Amino acid sequence: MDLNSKKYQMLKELYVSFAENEVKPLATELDEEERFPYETVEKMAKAGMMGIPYPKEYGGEGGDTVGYIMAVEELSRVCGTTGVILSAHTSLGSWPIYQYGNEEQKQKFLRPLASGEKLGAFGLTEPNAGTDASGQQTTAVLDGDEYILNGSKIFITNAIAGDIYVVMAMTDKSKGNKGISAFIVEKGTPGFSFGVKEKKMGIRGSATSELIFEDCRIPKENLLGKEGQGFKIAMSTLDGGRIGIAAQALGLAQGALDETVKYVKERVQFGRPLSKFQNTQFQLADMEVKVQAARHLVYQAAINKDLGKPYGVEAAMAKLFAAETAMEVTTKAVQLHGGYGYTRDYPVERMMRDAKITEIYEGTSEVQRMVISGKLLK
Amino acid sequence: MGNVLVVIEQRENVIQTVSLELLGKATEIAKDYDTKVSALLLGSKVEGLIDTLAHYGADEVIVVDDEALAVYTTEPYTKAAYEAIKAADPIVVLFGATSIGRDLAPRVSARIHTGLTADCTGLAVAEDTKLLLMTRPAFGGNIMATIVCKDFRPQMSTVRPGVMKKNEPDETKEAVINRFKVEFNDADKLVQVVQVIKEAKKQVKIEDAKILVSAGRGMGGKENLDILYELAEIIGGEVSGSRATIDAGWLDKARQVGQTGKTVRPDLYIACGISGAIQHIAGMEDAEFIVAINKNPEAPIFKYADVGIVGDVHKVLPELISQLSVAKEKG
Amino acid sequence: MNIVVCIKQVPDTTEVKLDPNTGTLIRDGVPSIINPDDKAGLEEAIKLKEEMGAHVTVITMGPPQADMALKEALAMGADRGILLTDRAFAGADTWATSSALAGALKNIDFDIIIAGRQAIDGDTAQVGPQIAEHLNLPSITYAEEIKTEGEYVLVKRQFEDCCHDLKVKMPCLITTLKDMNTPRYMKVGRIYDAFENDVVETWTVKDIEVDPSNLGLKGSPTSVFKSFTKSVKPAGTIYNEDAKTSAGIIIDKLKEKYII
Ligand SMILES: Cc1cc2nc3c(=O)[nH]c(=O)nc-3n(C[C@H](O)[C@H](O)[C@H](O)COP(=O)(O)OP(=O)(O)OC[C@H]3O[C@@H](n4cnc5c(N)ncnc54)[C@H](O)[C@@H]3O)c2cc1C
Ligand SMILES: Cc1cc2nc3c(=O)[nH]c(=O)nc-3n(C[C@H](O)[C@H](O)[C@H](O)COP(=O)(O)OP(=O)(O)OC[C@H]3O[C@@H](n4cnc5c(N)ncnc54)[C@H](O)[C@@H]3O)c2cc1C
Ligand SMILES: Cc1cc2nc3c(=O)[nH]c(=O)nc-3n(C[C@H](O)[C@H](O)[C@H](O)COP(=O)(O)OP(=O)(O)OC[C@H]3O[C@@H](n4cnc5c(N)ncnc54)[C@H](O)[C@@H]3O)c2cc1C
Ligand SMILES: CC(C)(COP(=O)(O)OP(=O)(O)OC[C@H]1O[C@@H](n2cnc3c(N)ncnc32)[C@H](O)[C@@H]1OP(=O)(O)O)[C@@H](O)C(=O)NCCC(=O)NCCSS
Ligand SMILES: [Ca+2]
Ligand SMILES: [Ca+2]
Repeated sequence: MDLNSKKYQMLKELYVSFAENEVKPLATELDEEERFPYETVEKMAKAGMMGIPYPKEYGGEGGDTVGYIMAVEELSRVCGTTGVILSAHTSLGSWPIYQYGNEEQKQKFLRPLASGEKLGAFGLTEPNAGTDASGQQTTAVLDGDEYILNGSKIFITNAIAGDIYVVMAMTDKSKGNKGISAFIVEKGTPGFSFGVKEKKMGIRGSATSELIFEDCRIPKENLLGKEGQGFKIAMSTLDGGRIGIAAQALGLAQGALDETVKYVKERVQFGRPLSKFQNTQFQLADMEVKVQAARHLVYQAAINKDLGKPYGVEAAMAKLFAAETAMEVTTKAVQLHGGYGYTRDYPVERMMRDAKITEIYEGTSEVQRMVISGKLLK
Repeated sequence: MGNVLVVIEQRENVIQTVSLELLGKATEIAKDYDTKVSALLLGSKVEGLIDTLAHYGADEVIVVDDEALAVYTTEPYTKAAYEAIKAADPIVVLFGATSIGRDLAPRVSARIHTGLTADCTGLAVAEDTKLLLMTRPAFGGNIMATIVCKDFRPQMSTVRPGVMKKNEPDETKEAVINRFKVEFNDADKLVQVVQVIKEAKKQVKIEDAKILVSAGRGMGGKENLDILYELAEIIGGEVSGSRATIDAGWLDKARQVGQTGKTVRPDLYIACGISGAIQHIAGMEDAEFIVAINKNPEAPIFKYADVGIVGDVHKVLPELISQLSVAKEKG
Repeated sequence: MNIVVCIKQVPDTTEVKLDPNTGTLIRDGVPSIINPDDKAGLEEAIKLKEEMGAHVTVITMGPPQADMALKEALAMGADRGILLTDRAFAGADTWATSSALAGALKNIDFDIIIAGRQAIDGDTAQVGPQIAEHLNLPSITYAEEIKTEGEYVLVKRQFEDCCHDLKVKMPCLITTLKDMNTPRYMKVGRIYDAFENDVVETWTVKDIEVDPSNLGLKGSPTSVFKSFTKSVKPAGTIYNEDAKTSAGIIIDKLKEKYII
């Protein structure tokens, strides 16, 4: 029910101390070395995270998505790449297996994930099939008591580091999106090979790369859901993840704001600190309102999912609005640091580069607009 | 009346200086009460430390020589002091607030069932009521409270080392030697000392450091920092520095202080040749005590220093070393 | 093997500053936390729970808010929590405090009792050994490592110059130090259930064994006569000579107490 309960307070207290002590002083080392944070994954796992909103019987912690989203928010507040490693793991990889996988499947794949012993990833986007998701070109065909997989997925978060991949492929092209099926694919199988980790603008710690399937043989027992269900499985999976990313934006926005408030008080120009000029205040005001506004939209989506009310539109309003809010606020943030903001000794610029992707992936802000307007026009 | 008793501390048969300071304050408290001053000496072969105590103001020297006191272990010391204090009946008992003092006193005052004030910094007996006003700093140091022990005797306190001032050693005065016998049996020797190992002072991070000697651009070279590390040794704190020095290759980033290094709030900060941009000042503005050396009296750092010295680094620093190295050579 | 840890919820007095433009100390914003020596002890106990199979119980004296301390401790790995609240304790000094806590321990099965060296708000570092005296147990302070072998505890005792390697037959009280270990984080889910189910025991005076004339101010030998706030730092002097200069430095240092 209520979100100012001491329970959640106590989670937030945990998250903040983990963030400041374990994540914050790695942030830019991962930006500059463009390196995956293996250490803060295993550290993260140990303190419970990596399975926050899954039943204990499957190796998760017994939490709710609100306490999970709280975690993504409080991580991206200090380091955006780390935020996505989690949100991608819990929302994109773990959840479809939790929701659509049977009992054998939830025991062999869902438990290693929820316990933090392994790392999860979701592969849907292809070079010729991005926002138009149904133009999948990777094929799955059933041969004996194995499936054979051929094709490529580009831009997949938590590629190389990840252990379990929830990939989508056409099993009947001649039915469109009623022809996609979803498969659980373990890193190590013959034929499953990786790309080169991409060079990107800001989320440089997150390992993003290509999945390559060359006559890749898979047990038929790895089909997640029914044949042809994959489209709907991926669609509903993204509804959840949009919440994670919206909170990622939120984290970023709130961290960038927290940093400027620190600075604008220390820095004196013209005899008085920067915080004493009407424009820096009014800008801070406009920023805090956008962040607060966004907070409400993010968690109302979460709340909806936990109560099992429908949540896909709610999640899209949170993705659109926090993504924009992240971008505006980080930008105003660097501005307010002045020259020093533009240097990489301070973190605000990295937050600004981090922010931009929150308008793009897990569905672009245009896709969100398509969603919101669609449930409005009938 | 009673007497004013100071519990002496010795480590491998040398008196700790805080003891002799405490005998200092002891002669004042005792003179304000019209009573004399007593010393509790505890150890194994502690003979001769006695004459020292006499010289530093002690009038009675209560002595407990036993090989159970050879090495400090809480209980033999507690039992001994209880017996000896209970026997003298002091108006006031002072321990030095050390790792021994702050371990031994609370246990003694409990067994007596009196009251104890810890880590004190000021003592004096009120004109009216003649109680010992014991003032100690609390609440992480942001508070100064004055506590009294209304009814129970002896009035007890652990006192901060370095705060009370000693007496002038008088080689003529001998004192009375009390030669107090104490038995020590099994229910007291319960803690057994397997090994006494002495290791070194354990380098610490600058964020945690107590004193910082901080290098600026002013020093002018990497080996020129040795003179700082030399001084850093004599005060115990570590060396930190401005981004200037780190950039120039003189120190690890781990020693950088300021908006993009480390924020440090130590008890002392010595700025050696730092101009003090806001990038640096907002790193250490909150230190308890800041001392700065610069050639430029228009340096902005002086705008923050509690003691702004204007001089050459390479001529102040060695003079500060010579003055202090004779300081702890003599005392 | 039974381990009882005495944690005290304190306001974090590192984060206290005095506002120069009001004079007093900054009132709010200071979070309440497990005093750190105490969190450290709690760490050493849960370490023992994981290695030897011990049973960690945790107790705190204070007002209802100190519940949060026990819940933090529980989610870190403790098994039991006791919050001890009573009007009776109002004004307690370290005698009337150690005796209160001692009287509870009369009713809590123990083999090791762990407390922190110093509570960062009263700053006396006196309750640990006074509790041990009341209960007539051997005590070890300034603890830098804790190991057990069978019926005995092995402890390293930290000193100014040396450090002792010690051995005691259980029972015993140990005061633990803020560094010495690095305290593990809570587990989610441990937080979720510590709040969703809530096994935390709240004891009143009825639940302890004490002479009530040993509780609270009326039971406290020492008492607070006057107490005043820290003086705001002064102006600061800027000086021009030489080698009289280092004397400039050292006589102001002697003033703030480092005469060595
Ligand atoms: C760092 C990173 C990590 C990623 N991780 C993953 C991952 O783990 N898993 C995964 O499945 N995918 C992942 N992706 C893919 C990402 O979700 C896609 O980039 C996103 O869906 C947009 O698709 P696209 O790049 O092909 O853009 P395109 O579809 O080429 O679209 C580009 C632009 O055209 C606009 N546009 C497209 N179609 C329309 C239309 N009909 N009407 C109006 N405007 C339109 C879009 O809104 C956008 O501005 C990742 C991408 C990046 C950059
Ligand atoms: C993005 C960014 C981040 C930064 N972050 C930090 C940071 O975290 N920390 C930091 O410290 N700086 C930082 N800076 C730099 C900061 O602004 C200054 O450059 C820094 O204060 C330079 O160090 P300094 O005072 O030692 O050197 P200078 O300012 O060059 O001052 C040297 C001083 O030494 C004096 N002097 C020289 N020789 C002698 C002598 N023999 N005897 C006495 N006095 C002498 C001179 O009068 C002068 O006052 C940052 C800058 C940027 C752009
Ligand atoms: C300004 C001020 C000055 C004071 N001066 C004195 C004085 O000189 N002498 C004196 O006897 N009293 C004094 N008191 C009273 C004293 O602070 C309280 O009695 C307090 O209960 C015990 O002191 P402490 O908080 O310093 O604890 P400490 O003795 O520092 O704590 C020792 C350990 O005991 C345990 N512990 C302590 N309190 C609790 C608790 N409430 N619940 C659970 N475990 C606990 C913890 O493990 C802690 O690490 C003073 C109080 C104030 C406000
Ligand atoms: C899904 C996809 C590929 C296109 O297919 P889709 O959006 O499902 O379109 P349809 O289902 O065919 O259209 C639905 C129709 O059913 C109609 N309908 C509903 N109920 C009806 C009823 N009882 N009787 C008659 N008609 C009805 C609707 O009116 C609607 O018609 P309109 O076009 O006039 O609105 C694309 O639109 C999309 O949204 N992709 C999102 C991908 C994403 O987020 N990718 C990021 C992954 S990266 S980590
Ligand atoms: Ca490296
Ligand atoms: Ca005894």
